[PDB]
Amino acid sequence: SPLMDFFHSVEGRNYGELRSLTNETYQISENVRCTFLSIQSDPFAPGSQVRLVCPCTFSLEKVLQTTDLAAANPCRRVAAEDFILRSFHAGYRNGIPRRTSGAVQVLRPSQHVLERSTVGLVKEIEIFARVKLPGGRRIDGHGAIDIFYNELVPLLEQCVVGLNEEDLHQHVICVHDQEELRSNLLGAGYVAFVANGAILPRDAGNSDKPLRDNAVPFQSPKSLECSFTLPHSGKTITGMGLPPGLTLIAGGGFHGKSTLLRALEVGIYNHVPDDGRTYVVVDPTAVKIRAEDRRSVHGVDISPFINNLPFGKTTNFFVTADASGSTSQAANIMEALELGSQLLLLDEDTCATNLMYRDALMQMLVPRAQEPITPFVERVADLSQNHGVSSIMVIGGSGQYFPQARVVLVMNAYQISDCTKEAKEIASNSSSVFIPDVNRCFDPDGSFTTVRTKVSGIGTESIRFSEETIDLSMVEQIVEEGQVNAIAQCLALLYDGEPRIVPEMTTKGGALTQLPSPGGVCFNSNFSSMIAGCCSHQHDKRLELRTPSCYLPRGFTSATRHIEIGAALNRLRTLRTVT
Amino acid sequence: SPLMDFFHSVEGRNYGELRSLTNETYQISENVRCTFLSIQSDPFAPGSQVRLVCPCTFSLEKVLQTTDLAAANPCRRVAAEDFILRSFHAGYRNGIPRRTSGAVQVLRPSQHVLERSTVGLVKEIEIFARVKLPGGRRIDGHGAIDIFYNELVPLLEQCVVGLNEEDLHQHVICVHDQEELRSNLLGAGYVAFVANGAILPRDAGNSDKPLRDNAVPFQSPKSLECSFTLPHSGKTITGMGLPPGLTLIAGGGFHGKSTLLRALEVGIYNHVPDDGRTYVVVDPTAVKIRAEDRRSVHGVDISPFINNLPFGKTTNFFVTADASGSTSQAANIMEALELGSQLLLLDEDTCATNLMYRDALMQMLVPRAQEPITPFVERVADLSQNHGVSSIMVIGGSGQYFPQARVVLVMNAYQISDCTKEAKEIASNSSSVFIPDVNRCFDPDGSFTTVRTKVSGIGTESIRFSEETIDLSMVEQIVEEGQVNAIAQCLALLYDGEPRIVPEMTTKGGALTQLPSPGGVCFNSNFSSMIAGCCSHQHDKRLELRTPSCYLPRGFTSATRHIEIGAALNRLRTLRTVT
Ligand SMILES: Nc1ncnc2c1ncn2[C@@H]1O[C@H](COP(=O)(O)OP(=O)(O)O)[C@@H](O)[C@H]1O
Ligand SMILES: Nc1ncnc2c1ncn2[C@@H]1O[C@H](COP(=O)(O)OP(=O)(O)O)[C@@H](O)[C@H]1O
Ligand SMILES: [Hg+2]
Ligand SMILES: [Hg+2]
Ligand SMILES: [Hg+2]
Ligand SMILES: [Hg+2]
Ligand SMILES: [Hg+2]
Ligand SMILES: [Hg+2]
Ligand SMILES: [Hg+2]
Ligand SMILES: [Hg+2]
Ligand SMILES: [Hg+2]
Ligand SMILES: [Hg+2]
Ligand SMILES: [Hg+2]
Ligand SMILES: [Hg+2]
Ligand SMILES: [Hg+2]
Ligand SMILES: [Hg+2]
Ligand SMILES: [Hg+2]
Ligand SMILES: [Hg+2]
Ligand SMILES: [Mg+2]
Ligand SMILES: [Mg+2]
Repeated sequence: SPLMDFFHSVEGRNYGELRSLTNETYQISENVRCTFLSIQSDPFAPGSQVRLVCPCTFSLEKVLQTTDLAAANPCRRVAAEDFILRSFHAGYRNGIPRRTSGAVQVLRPSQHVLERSTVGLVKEIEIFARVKLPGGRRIDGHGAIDIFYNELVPLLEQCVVGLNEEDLHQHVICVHDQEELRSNLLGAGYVAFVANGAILPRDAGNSDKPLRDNAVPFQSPKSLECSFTLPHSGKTITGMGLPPGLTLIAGGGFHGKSTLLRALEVGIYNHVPDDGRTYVVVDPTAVKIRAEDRRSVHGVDISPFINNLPFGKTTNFFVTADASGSTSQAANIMEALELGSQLLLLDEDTCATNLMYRDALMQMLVPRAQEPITPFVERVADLSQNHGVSSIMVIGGSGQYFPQARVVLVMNAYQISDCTKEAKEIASNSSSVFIPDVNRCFDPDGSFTTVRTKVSGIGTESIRFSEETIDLSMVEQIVEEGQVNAIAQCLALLYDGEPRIVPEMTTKGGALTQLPSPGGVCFNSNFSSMIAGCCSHQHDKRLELRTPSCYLPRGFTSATRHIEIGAALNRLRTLRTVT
Repeated sequence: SPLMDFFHSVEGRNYGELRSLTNETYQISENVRCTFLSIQSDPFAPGSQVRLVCPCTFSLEKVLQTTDLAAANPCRRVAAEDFILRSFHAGYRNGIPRRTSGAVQVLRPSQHVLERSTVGLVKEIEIFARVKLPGGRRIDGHGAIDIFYNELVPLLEQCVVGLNEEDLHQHVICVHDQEELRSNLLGAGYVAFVANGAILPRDAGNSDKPLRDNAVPFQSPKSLECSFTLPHSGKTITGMGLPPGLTLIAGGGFHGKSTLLRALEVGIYNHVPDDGRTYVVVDPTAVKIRAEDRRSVHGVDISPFINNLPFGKTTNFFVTADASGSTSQAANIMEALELGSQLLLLDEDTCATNLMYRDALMQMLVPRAQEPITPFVERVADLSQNHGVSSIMVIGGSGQYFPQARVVLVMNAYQISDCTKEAKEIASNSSSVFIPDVNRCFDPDGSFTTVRTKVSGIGTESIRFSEETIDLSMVEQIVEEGQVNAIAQCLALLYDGEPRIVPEMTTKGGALTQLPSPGGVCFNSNFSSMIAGCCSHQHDKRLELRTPSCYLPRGFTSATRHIEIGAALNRLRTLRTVT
């Protein structure tokens, strides 16, 4: 009642009158209370931060297993929080609100189940939102009363207090078994697993939802079939297990190779049970590797792939403002290695192919003396045998990886086939360099000298760091705005505590054995250890970092790997590195 | 005086009081008058549209050649307007304004000289801007008086009335000789020309300015050297002329191949005289061709490259919501052909390489029966001999195009070399399908049925069409926001006059012999003829189209080819096509 009474008594008064709200709590329903955290300056501006809280109506026993929240599996807690968020949003599609304003901004999840600051299960369910308070320049009492009483209150009462305890419990189970399966891949002796009956294709070019119509379910070649009995559902699933080493994915155009590789890329994530890619997992450290022309690089050793540059330019400590296709990809590989990646994913179409192979005709035209590039084909075995680093590759034009392949697959009309033997036969009927101990200090002094601040995430595509744009359009395993919001935050903290935080983070990271994953479960350099500290700390700090440089509201952050954090900083154009 | 007096007498009064401005003209200086066109609703909103006018202080005789503006060469008029705009902006860097607010928004040009609605030479110089009128919710009289009196007035008086008549005249000459050279390429028997002494490289990965330091000037191989005496400067320049047919650009990594191809891509444009790429020209219809995964296609015949798709899917009238690498590239090629392109530019790194070639080992694994893709290598000669369509290609991995090549170039440390003979030798020491008469009606009925409007350009990267995002991030010859603003406008007009405009445009386009180029100088289907009408009309209408669906201010539009207009519509996901 009170809040409505309030919005009544201010119905016409001046907008600044709203400031009285700040920090206050209002029962707008029996089950729904509403704290204001912040109040907007004008109606035009970014809305007031709000926190809404309602209670567990489901049983911590059935759903979380443990009696009290602290003792619960963080993976189930995260999956639950991901369910509640989805329910909330679905509530709009089912027209639950008596009135729909569009003044509410709550983070929208992806197909993936991530830890986010948006929905919290506390010791009691809290949701963080921005509400654009209605108001010509005086308060709209009734505009606002609708938002809270006839949009939010019912929404929460219904799709949240009123959530389906059974639906939730099955959501948590599916998410948990996915995590089980991925975190058992290594032990079981695999590098990837594609579950039979999976629906790999998406519904459109700009969709991440499964194909509705005529999707051809994935079926494992009989020779690669694996089984895993999931602990929580108790169900036993079969699929294709890929062993350590080099896997080739071959086949004609439009036969699904890239569609399969994509599912693999995002196999470091758990999905919504009906995503179609559930139980399609890969090594948690898997990195999509691609050419990235024109990107900048600082202090990366790519001499395993590139030597003898024009004018004797160092590849041992490579530094450009304008990468080519081959040196950007080699830089990506070497940065992936430093950040901990044990599995490389490649797709011929986005590869700098001159990096990949060179036929004999070409070597005649352009002899190795004229050619800085050492092909990947001559290094892939080095990486795998000496360093435990596997590769999966979609290939078209060339078959000269057949010899190195441990698995060669052929795709015909979306069907997978094991053609390893035939591959090897064709190979006969025809015709360490890496060092785990990388040398790199991030140089905060050099990197930050031009900073005039503001650090903000821009969609999924970039970070605005002062007068600098960090381009993430080709860091392709970034999946949610919240992740970018996450990256933009250590950056701001990395900068705001400029002197003490870098040595702190770098020391922190050297110590660690386990890094937190995006689903919440918990080769070296100064740089990577720092990065490993960048977000060990951010995860302890529960994903949000209040610093003078950060202007992000509460509840718009999503977990990301340390690999992606390092990904962003590697691509900062002011970046300076040292020894 | 008056306007200041005005902004004084309203200094504290309510913001709505500003509406009195609208449509009024104010002499804020002897040489500078200022019409308001529009006034913002609130201070927060997008600013008031303003038009400022000052006079020719330079001589139409020396600069434009003709006595009166109407009779002047549109290319010189456009170049002049491009100079004045640049001068205006430079005025900020040289701190000309006594006060710099940041409330002024004028379109910023690129390195390229384009026709724009921003600066107009009329029969008298007019500039179109948005000014964010300062104002808590009441007018800022002094905030505003600064903007006009101490920022704009001096700016225009100084870098515009006070422009360097000699600098301008040399700008116009350079631009005109560039246009002369490109529009004489065909006649002279070439397809591209790279002027000796050109500075191809850019200064950074995210810059379009020439490299400052240690740039290695382009030098033509002696065997390809051409000369052209420019009519207006009277200067004679030399460089590399590329003949019709297939040119290969080969060479090691980091040797400048992509840097050269890029200069070629944008060689359909005129640049600022000190750009470094001036007199680096190609066929005006040149199109960069690349893979574009996941894009949508409707009604394109790609059967020259793709046949036998899974489940008997038509390639004769190809239609997906999710293109693969090979079918999107083939679709790009076929769309380019339909839109009139006589010159194809390709770069191995962004190619779907399985489209490009397949080695023998691969054909053993995956026989043609399993392979929908017919390689480009088997079609390039068809295109060139039968249809006059040339190709220039950066290639790395494979040398199987050597046989078809008419010119093979090798790049070593940024030096170009003619290795055609040696290429051919290696080729020996080893080992029509297109139909000009394309069948396609745009179907306005099918395409527009989901439109709930608003059409707006988003940077250089996309168009927002109702609840649809047209993705242009890989239409790579788009160079200015204004071009996107241009495309977004026929779309809105195409839609707003839904019934009568499509048959009108399509008829208009069938009639035409000459299409206007971005610098202002003036294979078939229903679709392309429509497109050729889309912007014959937009150019007559002087680039701006007032329709209920368009909310773009005056003076933020830039010319684009019809090819790019068609480029955008081909990529609309609701697009429906017919016969
Ligand atoms: N298993 C599948 N079932 C149904 N459709 C699929 C399947 N895999 C891919 N597709 C669809 O067919 C198209 C071709 O797939 P893609 O993997 O891109 O081919 P390529 O082998 O060239 O990578 C895609 O646009 C996708 O939407
Ligand atoms: N003529 C030149 N003079 C000086 N630097 C150049 C020149 N051409 C290219 N570069 C620089 O060297 C790098 C390699 O050029 P690029 O064309 O990308 O190599 P690639 O042959 O692999 O395409 C680019 O980042 C560019 O900035
Ligand atoms: Hg709640
Ligand atoms: Hg877990
Ligand atoms: Hg499941
Ligand atoms: Hg398995
Ligand atoms: Hg590859
Ligand atoms: Hg086989
Ligand atoms: Hg983290
Ligand atoms: Hg923050
Ligand atoms: Hg002027
Ligand atoms: Hg001209
Ligand atoms: Hg010039
Ligand atoms: Hg020439
Ligand atoms: Hg190519
Ligand atoms: Hg040569
Ligand atoms: Hg046009
Ligand atoms: Hg308009
Ligand atoms: Mg492929
Ligand atoms: Mg290249």
